Amino acid sequence: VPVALVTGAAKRLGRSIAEGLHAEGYAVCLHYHRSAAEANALSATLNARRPNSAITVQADLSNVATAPAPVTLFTRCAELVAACYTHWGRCDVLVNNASSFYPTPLLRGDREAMETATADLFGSNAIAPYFLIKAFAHRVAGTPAKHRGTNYSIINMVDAMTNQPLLGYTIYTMAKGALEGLTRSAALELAPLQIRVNGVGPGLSVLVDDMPPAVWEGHRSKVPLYQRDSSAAEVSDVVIFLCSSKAKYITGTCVKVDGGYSLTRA
Amino acid sequence: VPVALVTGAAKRLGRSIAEGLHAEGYAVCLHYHRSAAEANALSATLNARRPNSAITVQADLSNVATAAPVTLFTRCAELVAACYTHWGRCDVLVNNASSFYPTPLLRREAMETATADLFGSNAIAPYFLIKAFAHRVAGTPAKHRGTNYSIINMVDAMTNQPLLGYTIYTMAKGALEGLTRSAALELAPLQIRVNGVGPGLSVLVGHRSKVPLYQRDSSAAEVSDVVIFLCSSKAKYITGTCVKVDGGYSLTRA
Amino acid sequence: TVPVALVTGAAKRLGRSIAEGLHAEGYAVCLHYHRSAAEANALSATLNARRPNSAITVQADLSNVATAPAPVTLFTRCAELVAACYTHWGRCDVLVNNASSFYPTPLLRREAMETATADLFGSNAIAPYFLIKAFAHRVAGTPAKHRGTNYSIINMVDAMTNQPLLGYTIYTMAKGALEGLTRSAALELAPLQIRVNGVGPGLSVLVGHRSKVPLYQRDSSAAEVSDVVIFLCSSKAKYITGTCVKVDGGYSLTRA
Amino acid sequence: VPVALVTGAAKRLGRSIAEGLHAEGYAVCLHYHRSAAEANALSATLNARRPNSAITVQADLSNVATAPVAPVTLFTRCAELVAACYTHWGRCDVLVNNASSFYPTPLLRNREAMETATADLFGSNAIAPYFLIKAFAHRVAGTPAKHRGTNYSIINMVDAMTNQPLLGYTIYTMAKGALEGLTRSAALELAPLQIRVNGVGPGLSVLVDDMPPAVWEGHRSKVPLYQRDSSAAEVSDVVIFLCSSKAKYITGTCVKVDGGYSLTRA
Ligand SMILES: NC(=O)C1=CN([C@@H]2O[C@H](COP(=O)(O)OP(=O)(O)OC[C@H]3O[C@@H](n4cnc5c(N)ncnc54)[C@H](OP(=O)(O)O)[C@@H]3O)[C@@H](O)[C@H]2O)C=CC1
Ligand SMILES: NC(=O)C1=CN([C@@H]2O[C@H](COP(=O)(O)OP(=O)(O)OC[C@H]3O[C@@H](n4cnc5c(N)ncnc54)[C@H](OP(=O)(O)O)[C@@H]3O)[C@@H](O)[C@H]2O)C=CC1
Ligand SMILES: NC(=O)C1=CN([C@@H]2O[C@H](COP(=O)(O)OP(=O)(O)OC[C@H]3O[C@@H](n4cnc5c(N)ncnc54)[C@H](OP(=O)(O)O)[C@@H]3O)[C@@H](O)[C@H]2O)C=CC1
Ligand SMILES: NC(=O)C1=CN([C@@H]2O[C@H](COP(=O)(O)OP(=O)(O)OC[C@H]3O[C@@H](n4cnc5c(N)ncnc54)[C@H](OP(=O)(O)O)[C@@H]3O)[C@@H](O)[C@H]2O)C=CC1
Ligand SMILES: COc1cc(Cc2cnc(N)nc2N)cc(OC)c1OC
Ligand SMILES: COc1cc(Cc2cnc(N)nc2N)cc(OC)c1OC
Repeated sequence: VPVALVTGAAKRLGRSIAEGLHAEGYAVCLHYHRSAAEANALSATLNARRPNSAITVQADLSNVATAPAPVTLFTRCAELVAACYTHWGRCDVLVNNASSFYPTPLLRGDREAMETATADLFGSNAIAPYFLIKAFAHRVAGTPAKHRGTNYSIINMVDAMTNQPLLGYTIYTMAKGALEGLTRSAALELAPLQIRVNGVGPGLSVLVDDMPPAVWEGHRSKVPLYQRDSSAAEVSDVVIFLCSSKAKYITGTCVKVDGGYSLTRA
Repeated sequence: VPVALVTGAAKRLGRSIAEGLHAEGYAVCLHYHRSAAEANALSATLNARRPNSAITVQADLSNVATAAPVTLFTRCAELVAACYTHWGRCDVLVNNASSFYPTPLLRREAMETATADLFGSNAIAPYFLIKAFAHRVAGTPAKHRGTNYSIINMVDAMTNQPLLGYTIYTMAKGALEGLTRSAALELAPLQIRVNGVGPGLSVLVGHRSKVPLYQRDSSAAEVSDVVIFLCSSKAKYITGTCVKVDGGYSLTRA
Repeated sequence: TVPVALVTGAAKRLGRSIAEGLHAEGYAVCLHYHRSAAEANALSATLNARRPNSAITVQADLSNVATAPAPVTLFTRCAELVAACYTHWGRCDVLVNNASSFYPTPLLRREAMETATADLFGSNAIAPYFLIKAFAHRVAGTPAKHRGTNYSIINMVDAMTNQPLLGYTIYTMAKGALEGLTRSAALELAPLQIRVNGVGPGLSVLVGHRSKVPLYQRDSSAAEVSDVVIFLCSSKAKYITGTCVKVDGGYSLTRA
Repeated sequence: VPVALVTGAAKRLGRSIAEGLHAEGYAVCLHYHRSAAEANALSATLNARRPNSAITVQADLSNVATAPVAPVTLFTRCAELVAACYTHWGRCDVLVNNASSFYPTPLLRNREAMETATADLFGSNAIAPYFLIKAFAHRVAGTPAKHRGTNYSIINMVDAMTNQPLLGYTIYTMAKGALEGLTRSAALELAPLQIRVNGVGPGLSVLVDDMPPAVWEGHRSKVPLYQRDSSAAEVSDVVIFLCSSKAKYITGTCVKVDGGYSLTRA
């Protein structure tokens, strides 16, 4: 029974990914930060379909120390991987999906929305993924060859549109650039242990409708294929395929799931 | 029952792709140039597992006239037509056929045939085939159209790090990548997806020890399986992108 | 010592600004043209007036077709272009593949399909290939002691081809081939110290669309592009090779 | 008389860049961290060539708070660097993010180390550049249009080889990917103020030889053009050109100065 750890698994794409892996027979460690209710509701459904196929772990992946001596981001990340080994004795798949997304304009007490944004955006999107990968790799390396899984796979959720940045989202964009970098570096270094590291880059998926309907139809109509944002499955299915043994030769690459959005120009 | 046209389907990757699509329920038009025996043997196997699930069509995809003189465009249209004539539809196109040999820049008509052969098979033919494919979908009344039109271009994961002496081939692959993006954008309104699959080193005829993952060339399946997935309805949101199937080779340096 | 530059499609717009730019650096210039005979000759006169014997003009169709005398092939025509530089000045230091046909070839909605393909693919890709091969043979054939010290080939590419212009498939394909040529030629010709780079304009000297460019909200001047070509040719850029420089004012960073 | 701020200007490429800009008529603020002697020696030479054409500011660009005389954050330290240009000369026209730590952070084959490394590598190569750009931009924005310079230019020192990562240098590679991201995001957002943001990516320049001669030669004989590492001028001259008014249409692009190294494969 293979195990998958999905960060930010409570809802939207993270939920669809977790559900997708679960349908392939995976036991799933659903990580969450604030969405406790939703995470627990998802665990219940999965555990109902298949007894002992889901657990829930809470963690702030922001680059800050947590409350008692203080706990570092690294420790918190190691604990996430450990929870998989403690409960099921293994961890075969890692999906770095958790991600903060809000503006940090280069143009205009207060240093709160200053230092906290950097650590939140950079930690969730890049530093935490880094530590999680190290921890994941360490556990594989420590396992005697005779007891290793046969299909280790790490998926990093990136962004198909960062080459054409969203105005005002500099740190987020910077953070995603770092994640792409991690994908290539990790793929190369972990190749001898047969651990594949790839990336999935959504364009517009399950677009949040907290705006005037027309403005919302304005965004989705810019996508050349279907003139709409994608469903969560349209993205999660790709993540699932990259984790399958049929994709065992793919590593170090980023797959755009954007319906041709990146091919547009103003 | 959906139809797939695979150029250069007789052996190696082309064969594995055809076999892969066939296992998903597709009727397959196996294209070939010189490999007549191999192509016919493959059709027999597929037709034996499922009656009327395979045919074979011969064509030179080089940018020249043949058999008054028949142009490359006509030959390409005939390939697509053969699918409509036999089965009444064509849902998938896989531009896999490709010549691959050196054209050194440093030491007559031997290059004249090389240019048209390498550029035709790898880029010009694919262009005409897509055009023919798109014309046929457009001409079909909306109510009768298939629900999963997909075109796959076989590109190269290593062309950003060129193989010494293979300029025309490398140029041709660059054109094919360009075709993938342009076609994806123009055919989007008809729900025709256009993507690319880029192998690194697959089923070699030394250097394979330098592939970071497994330290070997890939099997044909390790590549064909990706082409199959991109054709599945699960991948319906993917278009205009190239997927590397190279085991991390493109991440290396000298 | 006066170095020589061959600039294809040098009669007007960017090609002319490139030729003028190289000429102001002391280069003797071979202005190639196809149909623009009058402009090419007027440009030669100006350059030859400023500096005697610093310009010549040569005519050639760079389309992938055979012309009548055994028909003259595109390769031969390209070799002749490079030869004209050696015949007149005894050297060829810089090659700028600038000539380019640009019109739609829609996928949706006969003689023109065959002539469009060879015209767009030849001018934008096959001619540049043959020209580079011819340029390289001549350098290779020249005894080491006699070789120039700054061999540079510039390919005019396109900053926006990753975000294709709707309906321009063959042109877009041709530019992709040219980028491929830039990398392949840079690698193979490195032992001979011949550098091969690319310059990719976005919107330059156009004949509401330009208001979409992030920088200045306008199309560029010819100089704003040619000056980059000139710098990449300078000895100060002797370590750059196999790279494409976008000169687009951030246009490629936009999205619909 | 235009002003240029060059971080990590004390030696090698940073020096060559400062010297390059100085020869074009620029007044130069030379930043340094631990190379005080070399920085002061460089200031002396430049000031001897042209009185009052050079100053020096010390700063740790690592993502950590320092000890004042309430700690001082990285952001404040960055604002102070830009401020020093305005205080001394009343202007700042060019910013060159050159300062950079570069050492291994392995994923495998293995505390205080895995803490300070992250902030040092990520701060110097990405977080500091972000804050510096932000500070530079408010400064231009706060200047009345009539008093603005006519050629604002920011150059970020990136890496031509990060798409083919150096084994074991994950954080560094991740940091460079963030920097590329910053170059595109800033270019787009600062375009209305006519501030250009570009990248220059060296391959092998002035290679360190703390290794056997053969190993050093090996690395050098892999560069296709000349079979050698570049001189500092071969790189700095490109930075200087991108800053010239002749390059006023270039923005958001990265220029490789690698002699074809990125075109190679194993
Ligand atoms: N959807 C889209 O249009 C696009 C998505 N992507 C990428 O795809 C992935 C998934 O997309 P989507 O579903 O929209 O993502 P969401 O924006 O919904 O965020 C996913 C989860 O990340 C968690 N999270 C946020 N910050 C932190 C943090 N500080 N520490 C720990 N967890 C945190 C949250 O969990 P919780 O609720 O428990 O707090 C949140 O539900 C993301 O990585 C995103 O970057 C990229 C481009 C476009
Ligand atoms: N295998 C690899 O390591 C790599 C492969 N690729 C790409 O993957 C694809 C498949 O790879 P692979 O199986 O090795 O390909 P092959 O080299 O075996 O060629 C495929 C087929 O193309 C057909 N073909 C060649 N020239 C022509 C022509 N002038 N007109 C019509 N058909 C022609 C041949 O068919 P016939 O026998 O009937 O004449 C041949 O069997 C190719 O497109 C290739 O470019 C890219 C990088 C690496
Ligand atoms: N300007 C722009 O906005 C952009 C330009 N570019 C590229 O920059 C380069 C220069 O741009 P621009 O000045 O606008 O180019 P032009 O469109 O003005 O064309 C340049 C010249 O190419 C020559 N030419 C065209 N077809 C042929 C052919 N069949 N055989 C021989 N010569 C031919 C013509 O010469 P003649 O008059 O003598 O017949 C023409 O004057 C081109 O390569 C273009 O692709 C790329 C993106 C944008
Ligand atoms: N040289 C090469 O082969 C390559 C260089 N590059 C990039 O080019 C740029 C310049 O190259 P190079 O001259 O080799 O750079 P160096 O390795 O010599 O470093 C440049 C300077 O950065 C400063 N620095 C390092 N860490 C910090 C920090 N924590 N806070 C403040 N300053 C710091 C140091 O200044 P001080 O001495 O005062 O402490 C150092 O002298 C760099 O950004 C590098 O990443 C990229 C690829 C290859
Ligand atoms: C194209 O414009 C927008 C696109 C998106 C999509 C998006 C992009 N990235 C991430 N991480 N999440 C998203 N929802 C989100 C937006 O903001 C809600 C946009 O408007 C500024
Ligand atoms: C290819 O291997 C190496 C390459 C480099 C180049 C290099 C790469 N990045 C930076 N910032 N500086 C450099 N000198 C530097 C090295 O030294 C640590 C290498 O290891 C021997």
